[PDB]
Amino acid sequence: DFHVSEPYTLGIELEMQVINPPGYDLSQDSSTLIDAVKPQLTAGEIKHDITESMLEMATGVCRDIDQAAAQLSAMQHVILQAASEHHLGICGGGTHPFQKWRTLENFGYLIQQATVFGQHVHVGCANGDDAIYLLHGLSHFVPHFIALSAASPYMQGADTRFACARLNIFSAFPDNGPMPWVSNWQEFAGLFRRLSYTTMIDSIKDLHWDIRPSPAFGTVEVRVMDTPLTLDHAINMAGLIQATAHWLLTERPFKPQEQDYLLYKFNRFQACRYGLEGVLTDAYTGDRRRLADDTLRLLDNVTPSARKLGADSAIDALRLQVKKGGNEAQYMREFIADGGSLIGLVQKHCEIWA
Amino acid sequence: DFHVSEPYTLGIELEMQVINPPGYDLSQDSSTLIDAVKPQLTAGEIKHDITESMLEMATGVCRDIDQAAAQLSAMQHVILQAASEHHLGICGGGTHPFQKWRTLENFGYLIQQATVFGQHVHVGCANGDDAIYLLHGLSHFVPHFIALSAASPYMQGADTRFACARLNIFSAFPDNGPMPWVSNWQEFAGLFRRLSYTTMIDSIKDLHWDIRPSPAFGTVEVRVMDTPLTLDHAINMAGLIQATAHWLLTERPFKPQEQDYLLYKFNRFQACRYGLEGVLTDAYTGDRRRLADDTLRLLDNVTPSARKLGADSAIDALRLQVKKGGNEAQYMREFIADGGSLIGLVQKHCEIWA
Ligand SMILES: [Mg+2]
Ligand SMILES: [Mg+2]
Repeated sequence: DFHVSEPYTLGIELEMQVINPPGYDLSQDSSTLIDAVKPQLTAGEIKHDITESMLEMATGVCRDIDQAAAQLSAMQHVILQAASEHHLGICGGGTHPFQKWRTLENFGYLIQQATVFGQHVHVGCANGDDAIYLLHGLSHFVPHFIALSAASPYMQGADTRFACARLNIFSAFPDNGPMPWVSNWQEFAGLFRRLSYTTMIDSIKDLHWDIRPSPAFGTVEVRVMDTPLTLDHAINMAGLIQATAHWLLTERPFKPQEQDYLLYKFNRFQACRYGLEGVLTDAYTGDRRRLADDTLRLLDNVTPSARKLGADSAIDALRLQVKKGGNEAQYMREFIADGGSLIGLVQKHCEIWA
Repeated sequence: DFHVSEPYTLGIELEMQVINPPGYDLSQDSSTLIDAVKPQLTAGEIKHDITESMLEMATGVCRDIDQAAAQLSAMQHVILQAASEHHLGICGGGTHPFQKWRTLENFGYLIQQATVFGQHVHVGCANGDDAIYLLHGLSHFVPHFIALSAASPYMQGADTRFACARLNIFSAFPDNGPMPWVSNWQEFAGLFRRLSYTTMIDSIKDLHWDIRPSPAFGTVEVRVMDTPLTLDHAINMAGLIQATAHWLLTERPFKPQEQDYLLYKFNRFQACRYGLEGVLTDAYTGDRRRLADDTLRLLDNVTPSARKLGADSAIDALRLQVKKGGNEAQYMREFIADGGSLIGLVQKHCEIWA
């Protein structure tokens, strides 16, 4: 079932907040911005989501982060243009810091909390058995990815004490968290066949896993990241995932087993609550490594791969971020301790995107 | 180790709501009520929890639903008198229809939520391999237990659209849901040794699974039901659960396997969202049976077990419930569609408890 990709190919989706410049709440009509924009587009796709306070931008299939980065700018330039003209703003962030409130029948008040904004990264694979191996490998660094990209400390007017609270709002859905264990593509096809016997699942797109394979695009999509405040930070996470994927498939450093996932949810929570401060627990021995120490280990491990792919810039910047500093949620909170308001925080994010 | 128990013994825990009679919000001062009641007990305990809007009442080790009924009647006569003379009222339901509000370091805004009320039922086992087997059998019927006992359609003044919304507020904890697979008691001690390598867990009380073996008490505890509106419905559920444990251990319907749990979370969502109207899906054949229909199968199957244990009155009352309508949450909505107010709802609920 698996479309064949040039291995290590890259694709980025970004879910973008649309703002309203007086009071800076979430906009009501982004289908007027999106319809203004499409005409003037050269590279990429801009898509309509459901609540009309979101603007998805996506690259095409990219051969490295330079191509990705410049497709992102070609969309940004056009977006920021038509935004001025409709007196609107655009920013990232995993949540909007203060906005309050047929898929409605199925899920009720679960889809009536914060509307929520993520970055997805696609990586190309040769055959699909590789895709499953890669998925398992990338699942070991889901905490790392989350903590490098956390950008959602504020929900519904208040500090949640989480670096990433965005992911919490998906947790009562039956399909949340890690993909159930399969060992190869034959078994994955078996899993999807059985899951789809339910009323709730008709397609691959209906399964909101942390990491899921796309048969159609020939990829593995990692979906845990909050939409970041800036294009550089998005590109840096894309490079890390590309580079990590290359390390895994090339050097094959793991022999993945079902018992690896045992503490998946405990480690994933640690990265959401705290950040790079979160504590990782090994399933088998119980040895615990601080998240920050362990992402330095990861950035070291994937440096050779990043050089071959043209993504050394990205893991150079991430190493800076970890060694002295933190995620974009940490810095949102320093802004507030300087007597800033939440109305002014969102405004500074609209500007920072540029 | 697994304390040896007389097979099919019964424990009932009931978390009750303590109410403030003018405006019918939850009271904050329910431990002065408890301390008036403790001395006058001839059988069973009463406790406080972290907020003092809850009153835990637990039977001791009982031998049938008649012994359980008797102690719960005896505790209740004494609490109805201690609350009457003390300006407070008592009711059930898994959620308060409109209440708003050290460990808030660990979980933040997640425990700063609606405080929720549940009924737990322990069933005793001889060896601790029978517990693992019993747990896997009851897991098949979690959807049914929830659908039958659902009593939490309103949160924060609004209709969630769910039968049981109480179970959603736990979904963000990494340990929510089903216990990860083990095939026997030796494997279960391995599982627990590994889960406890984390900061977040030291004892068994810390793991908030739907069904959970208690080695100390020598039981399997099912933990998914909302506190019902009356003691009779509480007892009928205990009766069904004990009859079901007997049928399972005695006739061994199932050869349990990890792949049996594939659709577990999809099926329990259906029970939470819809009533007995939820549809249950078989992991192997993809067969869809409506939940009201499958609860009648479960009722017929455990009829011989229930008769033997003196709980045949409970499965007679539940067959009635399944045939002529549905759960307490449904009848909560009918009171509001009739012209009722949410304050009147809680007041009616204090009256039904007597
Ligand atoms: Mg995507
Ligand atoms: Mg309990």
